[PDB]
Amino acid sequence: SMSVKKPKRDDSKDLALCSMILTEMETHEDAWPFLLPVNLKLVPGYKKVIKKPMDFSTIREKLSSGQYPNLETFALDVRLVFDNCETFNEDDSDIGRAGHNMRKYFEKKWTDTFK
Repeated sequence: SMSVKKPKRDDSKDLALCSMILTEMETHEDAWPFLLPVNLKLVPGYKKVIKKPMDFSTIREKLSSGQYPNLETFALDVRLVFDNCETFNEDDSDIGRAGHNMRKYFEKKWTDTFK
């Protein structure tokens, strides 16, 4: 509350650390469904169904331009990528499995770097 603060967690490396994580996601062999925005002209149903599209290259551009106010808003957008994937793709598909695998890969890196 006013004039009552918890001890200051050092957040000075968060930017760099989220950038490293994103690099590691980008270079994963199962990243290919997530690297670029889904083409809304060429994928029937996507524009209507997925209200907030998100992909790795869009997170990179947001990150590099100071559009994440803190590391939680960064995690929210990564999770959005996987939640979108789950909404549109059957679990038993290459893309569906890719999203599961990447969500796991991310959640571990996230816990290991910050928790």
